[PDB]
Amino acid sequence: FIRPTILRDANVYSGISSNKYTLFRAQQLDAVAQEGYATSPDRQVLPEYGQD
Amino acid sequence: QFTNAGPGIGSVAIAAKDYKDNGTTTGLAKLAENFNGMAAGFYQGNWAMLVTALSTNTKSDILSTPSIVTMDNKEASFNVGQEVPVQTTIERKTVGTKLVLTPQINEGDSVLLTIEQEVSSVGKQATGTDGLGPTFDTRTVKNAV
Amino acid sequence: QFTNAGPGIGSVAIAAKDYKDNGTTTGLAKLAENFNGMAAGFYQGNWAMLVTALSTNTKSDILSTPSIVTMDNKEASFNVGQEVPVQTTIERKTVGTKLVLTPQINEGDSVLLTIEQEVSSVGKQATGTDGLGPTFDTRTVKNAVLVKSGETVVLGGLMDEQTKEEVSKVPLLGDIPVLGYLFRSTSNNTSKRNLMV
Amino acid sequence: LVKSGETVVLGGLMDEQTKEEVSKVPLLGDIPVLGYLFRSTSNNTSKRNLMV
Amino acid sequence: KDMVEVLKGVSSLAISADETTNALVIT
Repeated sequence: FIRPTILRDANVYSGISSNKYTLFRAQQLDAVAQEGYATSPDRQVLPEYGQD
Repeated sequence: QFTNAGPGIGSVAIAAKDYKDNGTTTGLAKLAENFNGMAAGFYQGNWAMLVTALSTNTKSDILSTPSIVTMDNKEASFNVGQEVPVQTTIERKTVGTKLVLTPQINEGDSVLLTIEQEVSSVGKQATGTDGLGPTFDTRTVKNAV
Repeated sequence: QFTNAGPGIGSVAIAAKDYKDNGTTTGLAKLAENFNGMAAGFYQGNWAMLVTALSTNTKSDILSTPSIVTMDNKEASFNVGQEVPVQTTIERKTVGTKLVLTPQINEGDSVLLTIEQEVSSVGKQATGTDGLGPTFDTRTVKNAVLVKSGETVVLGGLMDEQTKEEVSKVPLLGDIPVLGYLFRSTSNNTSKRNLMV
Repeated sequence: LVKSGETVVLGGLMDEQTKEEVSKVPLLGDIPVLGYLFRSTSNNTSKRNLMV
Repeated sequence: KDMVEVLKGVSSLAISADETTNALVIT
C-alpha cells in the first residue's frame, strides 16, 4: 500500500513533521517508563519540537 | 520400512547394536540430528512396531512502511538495508528495504508515483548457495500509480 | 524428539554415555556451545521427560545528529566513519556517519536541502561474509527537501515489524488447547525497528 | 565564511548507541525482582560528541 | 521531459522541459 500526502505550503509540513516528531518522541518517553520500571538500563529521548 | 518418516528402522537397530558393550555414538547421533516428532516403539510378543508423527506448523508476519518527503519530479532514493558483494571480480548491491520514488503532482490532489521498491535479503550472512555468489529474497514492485 | 529446541536428546544421551569411565567431552561440549535456556529433565518410573525453554528479548536505540555549516550552493561533505577496501584489485569506500549536503536558500527563510546520507558499517572488523568482500549495514536517504529556517522535519523513515512463529507438535495431541503445549516445541520470534531521519 | 576574530562550528556528529540483550526463562524471567535470577542480561551504551 | 519529445515532432518552434517544476517552456 502507498499513501501519498501533499504539502502545498510550509505550515502543513510542520504539522505533518510535528506529529511524526512527537509520535516518535512519545514512543521514546513510553520506552523510558518501561526501562524505568525494569531499572539498570537507558533509552535516551529526543527533546520537544523547536527546543534543541 | 518407509522414508517419508524422519529415520529408517535400519540405522536405529544397527546403531543400538553398535552402541552395545560401550560402542560408538557417531553413526546413531548423526541419524537423530534433524529428527522431529514422536517415535513410539511397542513389542507385543514377536511383532515390533514403530509409530512416527510430527506436525510442523509455522507463522510469520512482516510489515514495512518506509515513508519519504521529496520535491515533485525529483527522484528521491530511500534505502534501509545493505551493500553486499555479488560476482560478475565482485560488485556491490544495495539489498534491504528500498523505496525509490519520483512523485509527480496533479495540480489539485492526486499524486502520480513512479515506484521501484523491494524487500530483499541475502538469506543468512553465514549460509551458502547451490550457485556461486550470494542470493536474495526480494519482494519488488515497480509501477506508476 | 524435535529440532526448534536448542539440542536433540540423541547427542545428549550419546555424550553422557561417552563421558562415562573418564571418556571425551569434545562431542558433548560442542552441542552445549550455543545452547540458551532451561533444560529440565524428570524420571517418573520409566518415562523420561525433557523440557526446553528460552525467551530471547532484545533492545537497541541509536541517535546520530551530524550537523554542518556550508555556504549556499556549495556542497559540503561531512564524514565520521571510515575507508575500508572492497574488491572489484581492491577499492576504498568511506562507510560511517556521512552527511553530504548542498543547501540552497529561498531569499527569506526556507532551505532547499539536497541530502545524500547514510549510517553504514562493515558489520564486525573480525567477521567474514557468505560472499567475497566486506558487507555494509547502511541507512540511507537521498532526497531534496525544502524546510523552514527554524523547523525540524522528517526526511524519511522506515518502521519495520517482523514476527516468525514455529511449532513442532504431535498432530492430534499438540492441538489439545492447554495440555497440547506439552507435545509442542514452540519457537516464536518478534522484532521492531522505527527509524526516523 | 567566518569573521576574522571568531571561533565557529564547521560541523560535528553527536552519536548515541544503546544495545540491550537478555537470555531469560520465559515466565520466570519476567517476575519483576526475582526474575533477574533467571535472566542473563547484557547491556551496552556509547556516546561520541565530535565538534570541528 | 517525456512531453518535450512528443511536442518536438509537432514543432519539427522551440521547447525545453524543466525537470524540477515539471513544466514545459515552448516559444
